Amino acid sequence: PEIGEEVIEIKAAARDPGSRAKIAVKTNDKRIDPVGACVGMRGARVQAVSTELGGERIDIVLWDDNPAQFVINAMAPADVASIVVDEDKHTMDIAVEAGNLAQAIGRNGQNVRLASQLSGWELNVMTVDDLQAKHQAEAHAAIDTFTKYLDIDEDFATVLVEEGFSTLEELAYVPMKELLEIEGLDEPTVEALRERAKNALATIAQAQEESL
Amino acid sequence: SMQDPIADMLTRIRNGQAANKAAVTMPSSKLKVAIANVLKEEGFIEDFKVEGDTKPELELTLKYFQGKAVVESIQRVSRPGLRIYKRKDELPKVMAGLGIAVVSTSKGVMTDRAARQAGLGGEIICYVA
Amino acid sequence: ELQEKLIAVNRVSKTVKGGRIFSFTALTVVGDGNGRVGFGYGKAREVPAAIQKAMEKARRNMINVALNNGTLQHPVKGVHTGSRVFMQPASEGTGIIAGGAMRAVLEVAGVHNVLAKAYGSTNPINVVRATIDGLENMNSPEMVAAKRGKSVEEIL
Amino acid sequence: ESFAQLFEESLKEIETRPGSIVRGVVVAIDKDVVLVDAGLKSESAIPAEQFKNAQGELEIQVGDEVDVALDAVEDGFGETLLSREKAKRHEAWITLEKAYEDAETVTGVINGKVKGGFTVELNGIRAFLPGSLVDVRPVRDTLHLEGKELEFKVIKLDQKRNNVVVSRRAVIESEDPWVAIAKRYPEGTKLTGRVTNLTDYGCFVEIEEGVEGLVHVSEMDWTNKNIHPSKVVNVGDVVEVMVLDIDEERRRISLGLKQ
Amino acid sequence: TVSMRDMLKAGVHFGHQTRYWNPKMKPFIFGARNKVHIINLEKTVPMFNEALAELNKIASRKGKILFVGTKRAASEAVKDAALSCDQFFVNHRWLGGMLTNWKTVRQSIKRLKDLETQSQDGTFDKLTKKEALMRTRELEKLENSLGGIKDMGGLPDALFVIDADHEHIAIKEANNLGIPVFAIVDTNSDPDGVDFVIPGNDDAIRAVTLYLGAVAATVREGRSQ
RNA sequence: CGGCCCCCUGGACGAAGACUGACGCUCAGGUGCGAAAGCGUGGGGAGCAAACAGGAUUAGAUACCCUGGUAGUCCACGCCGUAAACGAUGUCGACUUGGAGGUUGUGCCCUUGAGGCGUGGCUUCCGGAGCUAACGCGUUAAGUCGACCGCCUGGGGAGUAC
RNA sequence: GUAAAGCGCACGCAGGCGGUUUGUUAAGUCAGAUGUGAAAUCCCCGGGCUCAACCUGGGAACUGCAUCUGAUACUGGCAAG
Repeated sequence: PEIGEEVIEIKAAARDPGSRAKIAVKTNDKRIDPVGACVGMRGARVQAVSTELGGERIDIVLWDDNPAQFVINAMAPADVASIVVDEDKHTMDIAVEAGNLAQAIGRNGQNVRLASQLSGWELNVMTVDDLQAKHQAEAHAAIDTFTKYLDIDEDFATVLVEEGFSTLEELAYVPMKELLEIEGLDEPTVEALRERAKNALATIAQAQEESL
Repeated sequence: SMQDPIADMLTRIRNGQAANKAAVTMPSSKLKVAIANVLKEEGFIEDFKVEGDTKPELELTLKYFQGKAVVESIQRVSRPGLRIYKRKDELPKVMAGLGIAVVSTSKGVMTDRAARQAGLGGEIICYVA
Repeated sequence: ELQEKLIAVNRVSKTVKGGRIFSFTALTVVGDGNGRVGFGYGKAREVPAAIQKAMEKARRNMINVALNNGTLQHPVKGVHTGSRVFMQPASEGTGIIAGGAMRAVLEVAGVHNVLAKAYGSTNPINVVRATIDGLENMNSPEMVAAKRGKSVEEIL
Repeated sequence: ESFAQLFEESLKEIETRPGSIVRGVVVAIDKDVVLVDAGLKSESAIPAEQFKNAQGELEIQVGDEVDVALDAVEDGFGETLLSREKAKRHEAWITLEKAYEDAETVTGVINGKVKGGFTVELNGIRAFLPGSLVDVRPVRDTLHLEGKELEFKVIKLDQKRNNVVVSRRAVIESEDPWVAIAKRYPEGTKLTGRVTNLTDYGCFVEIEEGVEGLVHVSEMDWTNKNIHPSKVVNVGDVVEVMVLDIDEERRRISLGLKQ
Repeated sequence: TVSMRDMLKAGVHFGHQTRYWNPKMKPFIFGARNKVHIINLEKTVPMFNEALAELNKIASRKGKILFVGTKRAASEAVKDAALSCDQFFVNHRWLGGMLTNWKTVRQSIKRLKDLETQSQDGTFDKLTKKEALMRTRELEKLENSLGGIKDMGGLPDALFVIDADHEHIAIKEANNLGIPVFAIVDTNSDPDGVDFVIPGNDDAIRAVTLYLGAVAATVREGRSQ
């Protein structure tokens, strides 16, 4: 009855009736324990819904705060470790291990859809190694793109891109004072090299003018 | 009359922590100074500052972590009424090692761990936790 | 998953024009076998209802405790009103050496190994409160490191 | 920054304590409470009876400005002492203006001597006078058309006690309270005094230079005991009272109001 | 967002007398002018801005805001503010245990709703006169008490308050439940229970209105977001 | 400890300076002061009043009430050494949010007015944190500490017996 | 404070405690060593009676005392402030 008297904050109910029914719930920090009340004495109330409309794998997740904690909670009941993000379509890239992926993924067409509506958007279950594989497939590319940005000599470019985080793709909007710590920074020229990258972006826009 | 300066120090500190006082001042003494230095090293306080020539004033700056105070507990152990001296084997462990015990030794005033490392005991000034 | 122990139940009276109205107080405690613990003190004309209330209240107002593996992180004292309590971390295998209400709270807390004496009053309600207080105030190594601006290895 | 400190001292510089700076803009009217805001901590619960002029209807709508009075702060919530008292300072300034040219010229119409001296009224307020001042000579305005219009020519003022007597006719013609407390004494000198606080046995009308009067409960009316002073007269109002009795020793001048 | 000059104009900087203050407010006080405390606007402004930002964030995630003022001077204004951003409010006496004892009050809400329905949608008239008068009286009572919070459903996700000392019951309830509190706190008040304190003149009407209007604007913004 | 005066006399506080230079705190034994009643010797004796007497009341009234009334109360010099001799709270020192007063200094300020802003001493009430079995205490602690002393160990028997 | 428990109040010898700085000493204190602290008993690792009790080898311990050599933060003494 706690939920009925506004004591168990229940937002969405991304569940698949007839199979698994995992749903997270929040609560005003006041020694309430939302999942606990939903479960009861040894799943007292949990058993009720279990054999309610039919044998369903109902699950409750202790909602933490915001959408970041909703991601992991949507991967339950399993073992999430990390996840990636983006803009409008962030696409929660589930990051778990093969051993724990067996239960995490559960069924190809079951936990991949039930946990997909959990956050309301969609999730992309991956592997710990997969993350790193794709992670590097990003460092080389702000570089892995035929270097169409600033450009000067290549021997200096290798030593600059060694220390350079996230290549130079639009990196002028970041801290323009930590590359001056690099061994070799006289007059504002590297602060100018980044400007060249900005000009390269304008050049890319000029290439768009060449194509539009 | 004032009989135990160190203890007065410790009480002042305790009261400042209780009352959320930023800094606590009191007349300076060498032993007091050293104790303050030890505390700072052991991080229970931010910084201490003695100031003055004729009658210098020690001023400690108290530390507050997530609202509550840092010095959870601070007791004298040795006191004028009843002195405590400890041999290196017998030296204590405050809060099972999480806290410290200031101990004065022949080689200066140091925390109990430091004394143990050195290989010598002495007079147990105060426990801090 | 939560385990719940009714520590005590006691009959209490209220005198009225007719005579004595009796009622029952139930002191319970609940815990998940980990840091988290909570006690409840219910009252009703009949016993089962009162214990039900005690369970309800305990389930709310829960409190976390930083447990080093099965035991405590350091000796800790806790008091409440008369019941003054000492409890001390202990080696694996020793079990819960504690008396009465105190024992109960320790078990639900998921501490397995303690040496523990209740000085002063042993009024179950007060002593369990005192236990809870001693458990709450107890801080961990990581916590003290954070408090003090150091690493864990510096503190050892 | 010191922006704020400079502003604090600026705002000190651009307000004063008494009711002097006409600053409070009337920001809500309802009957029977007017309210202002003179740059004080709170808004004043103003009576309507401080702000109706001489015939019984209101005169200032929203946005209008009169200063109030100060030096008393927060009886529990609120801010002021009333603004007509402020008007008393303007009346005092007008009366003082006489000194410059030795003649203050207004209208003064004094029909009858309350306490020996005809009562003279300036536009809203009516003040009480000593005997000689109503008339320059023995002319005696009782034979003049009732409530006649001449002026006020000052004969006598008490200079700490607001008793001012003025000469209506004859345009051509042109410690401290308790030692000599025999001026309003003899048996029955009536006075115009503002009441201060009604203590459920009294009213405490006291106006005449740092004294205290009590018209307590017995007279007040022509009913004795069921009266409850708060119902029957006012709070803060200038009334008919006279002495009836003086102690100069135990400083209890026991005025009356049944007269 | 809200400027300092405007606040000064309103009369925020003014605070209670020097015998009625709270020493926990000593930080937030600047000086004492004519034996009246002055609130330090320099320290007030940034925190007010913060509080506004938090309120906006709450709104963005579809948070429920409750506006509490029972001073009976600014009851009208708090209701107006609540309506502008279509949020909920308690402009008359806060019922003891409105939030803590929601489940009971929820029945109260339901009864009020039923009565409203009877009044309006039924169009049934033909009721015994005395009985009809009694039902009307009940309606008025329940409207006064629970009018703003009738559409609320559950428990708010944040609590804006005009006076801490006056509404301490509501504050205490919010703390027990853990709801975030956004309080205007004059010098006499206690801000310990408050999460996002706001040092300002709870008493003065214009200041109260200003506080309300900025809060409403930021709620509307968060909704738009 | 209470009418005024005078004579002899102890302490307290403030204001500035100047000096001494730890000379301090506490204190078992010890010494002194110590209400009222009481004792001794000598004075005094209005009023009041243990005791006592009578009149009432009452079942009784060795009381309460009434009418009287002696020790004593008063003075001098001795003794007694106890009281709910209570803040039922040992002394000394340090530190910790506030408000409203009282009293007694004192510095500055146009005392432009009985005022304005401080700064000391003693003191009454309320109340925060903290403490407390609770009641409550709460910068005059019953809070946080140090120094020294005194005292407690179930109720009665008994603060009695020897 | 009200549960038992602050002398009725003071002064004050003995006693207990003692602001701050420098120097010195090294009594207290701490460190190391030597001598001793009987054996048995206790405890640790072993061995022997079929096991156990019991017997038994070696260690540890016997928290102390005495000395010698250091350390000098604190307490003390002495000297100057």
